[PDB]
Amino acid sequence: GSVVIVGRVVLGEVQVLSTATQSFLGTAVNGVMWSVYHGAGGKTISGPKGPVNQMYTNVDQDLVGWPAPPGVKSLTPCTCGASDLYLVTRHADVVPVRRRGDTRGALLSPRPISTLKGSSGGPLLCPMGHVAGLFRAAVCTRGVAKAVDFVPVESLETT
Ligand SMILES: CC(C)(C)[C@@H]1NC(=O)O[C@@H]2CCC[C@H]2OC/C=C/C(F)(F)c2nc3ccccc3nc2O[C@@H]2C[C@@H](C(=O)N[C@]3(C(=O)NS(=O)(=O)C4(C)CC4)C[C@H]3C(F)F)N(C2)C1=O
Ligand SMILES: [Zn+2]
Repeated sequence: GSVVIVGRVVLGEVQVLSTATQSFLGTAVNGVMWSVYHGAGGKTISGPKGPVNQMYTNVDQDLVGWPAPPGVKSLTPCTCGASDLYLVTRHADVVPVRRRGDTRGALLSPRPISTLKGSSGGPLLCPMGHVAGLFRAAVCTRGVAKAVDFVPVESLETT
């Protein structure tokens, strides 16, 4: 009934989040751990200090957020306007992406969908290591990922 922190990806650190049936990622920005609604639902984030309710919940945008747990450092938002980005997966893979719009990025080389599965909520990073977006969905054809869809970092604000 809650989301648990089961691991992390060391870049800053991306959180590996899991429910009873699904595992995905969480990215802390502006004091908030952001993730995807299709993974966490409206569930709380659990831990030794007790469950903590989501402070942001947007079903339409597939975006949820909790107050950053103690110790979860926030990543710096990208302000350099880069279009050459890097998707960080739950396996610590860093996949180059060319931004082609406000929420879309093309992959330089198609990757099987199985290799991106479970990395929703992970960050897209600019060449400076700053978070430009948050992995939400993949453009899939013949089971091969050719592009990604992400929540822009600008939408990851407190209010
Ligand atoms: C074909 C496909 C790849 C399955 C699918 N593509 C797709 O739909 O592309 C279209 C065209 C371009 C953008 C997108 O427009 C529709 C928007 C979908 C959405 F994302 F906004 C979304 N909003 C929701 C809001 C509320 C409740 C449920 C929602 N469900 C959604 O979408 C669903 C979920 C999302 C997903 O699987 N994301 C990833 C992932 O890893 N998840 S996960 O960790 O393993 C896991 C399931 C444990 C949590 C990162 C991609 C990985 F697999 F590469 N989906 C389906 C897809 O990506
Ligand atoms: Zn940047």
